[PDB]
Amino acid sequence: VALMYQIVQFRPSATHNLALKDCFLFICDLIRIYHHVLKVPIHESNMNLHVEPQIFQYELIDYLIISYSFDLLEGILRVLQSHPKQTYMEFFDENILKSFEFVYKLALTISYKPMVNVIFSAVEVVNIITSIILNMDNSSDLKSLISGSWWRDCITRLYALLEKEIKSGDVYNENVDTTTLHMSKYHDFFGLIRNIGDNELGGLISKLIYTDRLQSVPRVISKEDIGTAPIIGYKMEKWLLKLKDEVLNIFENLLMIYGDDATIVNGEMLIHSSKFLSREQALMIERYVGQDS
Amino acid sequence: SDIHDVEGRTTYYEKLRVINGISFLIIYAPKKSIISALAQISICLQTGLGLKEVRYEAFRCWHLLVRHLNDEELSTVIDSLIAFILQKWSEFNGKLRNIVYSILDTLIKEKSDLILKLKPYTTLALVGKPELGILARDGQFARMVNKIRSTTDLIPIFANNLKSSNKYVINQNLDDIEVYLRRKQTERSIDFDITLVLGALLDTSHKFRNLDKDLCEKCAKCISMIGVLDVTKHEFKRTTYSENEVYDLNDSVQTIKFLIWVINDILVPAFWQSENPSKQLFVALVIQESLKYCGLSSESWDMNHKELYPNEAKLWEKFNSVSKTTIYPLLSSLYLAQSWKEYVPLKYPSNNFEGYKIWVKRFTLDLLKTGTTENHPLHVFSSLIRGSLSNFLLPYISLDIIIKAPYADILNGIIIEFDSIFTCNLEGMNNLQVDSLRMCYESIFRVFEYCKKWATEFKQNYSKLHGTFIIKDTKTTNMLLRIDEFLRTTPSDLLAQRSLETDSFERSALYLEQCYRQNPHDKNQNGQLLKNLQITYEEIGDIDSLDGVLRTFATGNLVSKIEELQYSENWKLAQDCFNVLGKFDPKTTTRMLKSMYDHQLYSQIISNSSFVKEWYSIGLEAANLEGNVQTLKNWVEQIESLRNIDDREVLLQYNIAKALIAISNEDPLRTQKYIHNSFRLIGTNFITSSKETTLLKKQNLLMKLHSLYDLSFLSSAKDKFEYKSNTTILDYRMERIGADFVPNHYILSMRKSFDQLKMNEQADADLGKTFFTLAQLARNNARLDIASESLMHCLERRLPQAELEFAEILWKQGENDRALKIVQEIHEKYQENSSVNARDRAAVLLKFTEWLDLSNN
Repeated sequence: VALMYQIVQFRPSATHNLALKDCFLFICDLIRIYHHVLKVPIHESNMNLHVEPQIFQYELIDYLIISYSFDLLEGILRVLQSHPKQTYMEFFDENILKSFEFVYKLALTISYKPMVNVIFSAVEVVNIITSIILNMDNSSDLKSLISGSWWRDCITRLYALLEKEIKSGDVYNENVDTTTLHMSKYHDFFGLIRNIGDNELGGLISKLIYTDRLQSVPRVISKEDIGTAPIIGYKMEKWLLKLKDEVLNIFENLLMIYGDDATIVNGEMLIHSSKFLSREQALMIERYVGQDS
Repeated sequence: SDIHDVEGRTTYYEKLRVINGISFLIIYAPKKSIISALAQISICLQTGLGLKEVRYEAFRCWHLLVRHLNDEELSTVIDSLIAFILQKWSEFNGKLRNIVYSILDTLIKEKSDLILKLKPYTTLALVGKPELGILARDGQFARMVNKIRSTTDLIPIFANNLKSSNKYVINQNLDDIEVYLRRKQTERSIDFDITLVLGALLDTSHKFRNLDKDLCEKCAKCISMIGVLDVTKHEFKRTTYSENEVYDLNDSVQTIKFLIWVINDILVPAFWQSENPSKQLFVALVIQESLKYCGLSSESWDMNHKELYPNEAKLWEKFNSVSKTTIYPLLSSLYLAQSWKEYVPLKYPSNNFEGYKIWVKRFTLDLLKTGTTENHPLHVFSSLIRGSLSNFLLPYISLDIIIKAPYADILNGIIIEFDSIFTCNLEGMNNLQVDSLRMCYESIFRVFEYCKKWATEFKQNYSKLHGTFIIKDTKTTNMLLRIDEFLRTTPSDLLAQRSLETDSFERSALYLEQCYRQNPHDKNQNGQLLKNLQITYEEIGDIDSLDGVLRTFATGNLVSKIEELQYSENWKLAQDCFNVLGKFDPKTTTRMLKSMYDHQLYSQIISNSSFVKEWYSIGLEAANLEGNVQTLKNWVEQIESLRNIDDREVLLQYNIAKALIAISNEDPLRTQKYIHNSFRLIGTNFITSSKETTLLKKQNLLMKLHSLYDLSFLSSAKDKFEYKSNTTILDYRMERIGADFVPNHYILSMRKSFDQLKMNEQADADLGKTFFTLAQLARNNARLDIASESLMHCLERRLPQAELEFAEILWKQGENDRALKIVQEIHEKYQENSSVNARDRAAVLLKFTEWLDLSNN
């Protein structure tokens, strides 16, 4: 999958035409064969004790394929966005977009454990299309496939996002969700497009490959030894905070396009905007200013 | 109800209001009404005391009662008061802490007796905690602490606390007993009745088996402080359940002792502890209806002998004097007799639903032929509350019907019984069938078990009236008594229990033998039955009957005759035989490894056939115990990636191995994580249920559970003069295991496996001691093959005795002279050295010359 990414982007030009499409439906399907990574339950059974081999290398292959997929998604669109004026209308069809909902709608959960590596790339799609929609005219062929039920759903699931306050020092710790976006230590690695977190395990991915025997099965890393300064707290914090400087720029697009007729703006984001607006104005002033961060 | 309300209206503010009232009520009230519902307040208050911010005024309410309630009371309550405040201590901040000191200083001065006498366990724990300063601050009375400590013996108390279910006090007691035993082995005071606690500990772990893993661990750690206990001396435990055949019918005098035996036993301890608020209304009535014989107060309150009966246990006296005047009828019921369901009817829903229900709905039998005058007829009001307690009264009622020897009531029983006996079995749904049917059986047999106990005394009673055997009515009873065994239909009930094979094995054996023994005798009857006994006697765990039985009938193929040879002290020939079939077959390779390991050949199965998940538990076990660090990593590296395990057994064996390695890396922190991690498993999935009769059946469990603590305790040594001083404790400790071999071998070998891996100079000088200790076992344990290797392997240290010790082991071997020449040479070797002990100069020459005669003239 990684090696396929290096293929997709090389010198995009007009080279890729539909080759993106057939690539997309595949990967958008492949991500569907893998559920049990992203659908894990939030709470662990008291009567589930932890005594087992505690092997990390069958997780690490579960995560890589999830993550690397969600970049290749973004890798596609960013490439498609490099193609001429009206060439865009070729690609999009009810086939491609319906398939996508079950990806995005799978990523952000609210019933299940979050995963912070996809959330970025899960959004950037929702961004990039709404950035391209305005550009080239005749909106998604007059929004041939965009359903108010579909669309508004994709937005009503962001309102849950904005409301998580990302306290800079609780990042890496474990706790309940909807508190904050934690980004646990077990999966942090650079992905592809952007280097998201300090990837303490960035160097383990070469420790599972043996390097002599030519083997199919991994070399058995151990969960005990994976992962003294706080400062890497700030970075992952800051680099996380941009995400909320993104979901904003989702909105301005959303206001430009639809001209308020549909039920999207009638949902009164001023309810959720202001409720966010007022908050920071409370916390920034009280508990932060002066602490040199 | 309020505090426990479903919170449709919520509003905990009422809970604050409630404590006000029952703070007020005690302020002004009559002493009996001060007692009254005291069982309820303590519950209803401590369920308040456990909730978040309401905890404050809770303690406020308590300092009230402590001041004036009763001096003779403040037993049944202070318990849940002390255990709580010791566990939550971290949560009490500034203020709540203060009020506690206001209670204790009163408890000091207000009661100078209770804690010192009526509840002696209280004072030790709170003093035991150094952080509260009750020993440090406050009174000088610690001289009373020192006085009371040595006097009282704590062992019986721990058996008493652990029986209750309150998740704090049960967590407390385990914390003390731990800190208790650790102090003992340092001063090694008592060698021991320490068995009672070991009986109780193993009960809790089986109760919490599903719930609260992290406590259920700590319950396992503590019995590892014990370590095997040497079955040979005190088997302890007990026989079986409680039936108490008191012959309730007539004999007014004998009826009574039953009645009081019920109230202070299955009634008060049922009503006192359990929380079922509305049920508590019904319990008193039958207590009243029981006390209805003693009911009139002045009869019980004035005349000397008009009562004269104890009538209560010391604890049971609490609810005794409260309700003597009460008599709450509460008998209103709508169409109980017209609701009668008969003839296997409910049995449909039983198998449909059940364990509880089939017996619960069997209250239809209760309310039918019961609840008329007599004595126990009031008990209809008990099951009216409806329930595992019904099971207790189940036989007693089930007796009454066919005791009468009007008619149709009796035959209506068997209709469900045969429906219970023959369910057609093969039940597609296991979850219900596995669960209820066992209880049904266990309830079914309970009557049969009772009748035998019953009819035995029933005639033995009138055996004091003699007349040989002469009775008119007991006939129809006896005719009906064995007729209750006609529903057994011989083999039907035999196979009822044979197709069930409930965890009660000896009963599973009896009938299984019974049918096989007399009636059929037919060829195929001996075909299937015999094969069952082997499985049966296997599980009882005494290999004798297993041998003798498998010898006689036997037959089948001559391969079996070759298998049996193990037990006969011939196995060295039989074990040589299986290695053949192994090198050549799914269950073959298992039988090989099982035998070899069973006779304690460890050095074999590591190196033999194991270079299929049934073998790993055996394989990974040996290599763990052998202890080469290099061969061991290979296992773990093979175990770790299966992408699953889901075996209870290897997970225990792995987690020990993944510890030992961490010793070789000098990581005492890490090796704690795994050794503890072993306990949660050993004390959850592998703990048996309670009794299970014989203690020797356990040795395989405890022996694995004793060595652990050593491996944790040695690896907790700091350096040098702690280490060397440490092993002496572990040395002495080994004495309590007895002289038996396989319990000892597995333990002492696991010390070798450790004592190599460390590889520091101090580890060495002990490693030469361990072997030579293992030599002295194998020799007088009647195995010279284990000995020579070991003794051979310590010859690198070339100890002065290592030579002679060989000359020992050979002189048991048939070849006399080749031995004798050694001490012939050694004795003259030390001559003119003019050194060493001159006491050691004796030791050789003793063994020398006594050879020189019996050997040759």
